[PDB]
Amino acid sequence: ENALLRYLLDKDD
Amino acid sequence: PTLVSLLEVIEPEVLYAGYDSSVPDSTWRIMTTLNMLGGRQMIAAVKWAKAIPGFRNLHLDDQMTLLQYSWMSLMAFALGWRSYRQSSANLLCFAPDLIINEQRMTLPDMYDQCKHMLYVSSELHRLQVSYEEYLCMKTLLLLSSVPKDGLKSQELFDEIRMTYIKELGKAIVKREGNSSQNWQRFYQLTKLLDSMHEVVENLLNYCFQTFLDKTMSIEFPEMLAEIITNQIPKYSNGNIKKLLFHQ
Ligand SMILES: C[C@H](NC(=O)C(F)(F)F)[C@H](Oc1ccc2c(cnn2-c2ccc(F)cc2)c1)c1ccccc1
Repeated sequence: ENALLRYLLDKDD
Repeated sequence: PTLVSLLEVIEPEVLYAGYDSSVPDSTWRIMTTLNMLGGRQMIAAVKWAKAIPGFRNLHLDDQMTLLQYSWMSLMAFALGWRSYRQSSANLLCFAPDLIINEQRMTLPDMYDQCKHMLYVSSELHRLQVSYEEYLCMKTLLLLSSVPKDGLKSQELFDEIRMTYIKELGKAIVKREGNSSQNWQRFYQLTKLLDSMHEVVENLLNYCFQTFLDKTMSIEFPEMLAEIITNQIPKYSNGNIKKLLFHQ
């Protein structure tokens, strides 16, 4: 649930 | 480095729609392109939020919560500013290659959604909103709604939101007006922030219907489908506390 958003917040930019 | 300057440097780049102007317009074509472009705007909005001072200090769940509630508020407001700066007319500057003008506005059902976006750019133009006031206001829109039972880091959130409310006050004082004019401007700009809840409610009513009715064949990219899928049950369970400056 909300896989993409959690990935974008957790990855290093 | 001042706080407002840290909000300024993280302003997202201008994205292009990839809209082929050689093929004629249609509402379905424009709406589909704008939804695809909106997904890319929302991916850029996560990168943006992560660089807002204090945002990363909130619980990861609160970071997800705030972006999911505020997504359309951020987009409508960023679009309003972009439109206010680039045209001064009844024009929506979604992308340099995809501008919604009067001719495009007459397309079936185009206006019923676009008018809510036009209200935003109209109000920024009417209030002569400055760049620094706009940056503070946009960060405040990210912090404009919380869950019914609050955030995991509610105490820290209330401190961060107060900091950005004080930032808005500092941007207002720079307009070199008197104490009475400053208080009037604070009232006017926070009234516009309050009204963004209604702007978004109208946008989401149409957006939620379009997403749910699969017979319309209106595609949403993964980023938007995921936010809408998350948000629809939150609204039906009354799981939303809309923060207001005025009563
Ligand atoms: C998800 C929405 N779709 C629907 O409501 C519909 F119509 F499909 F149901 C879509 O939402 C947006 C909102 C802002 C957008 C985009 C794409 N880019 N931008 C944008 C451009 C410049 C900025 F500065 C900021 C954001 C999509 C929209 C499409 C058409 C009319 C109104 C809204």
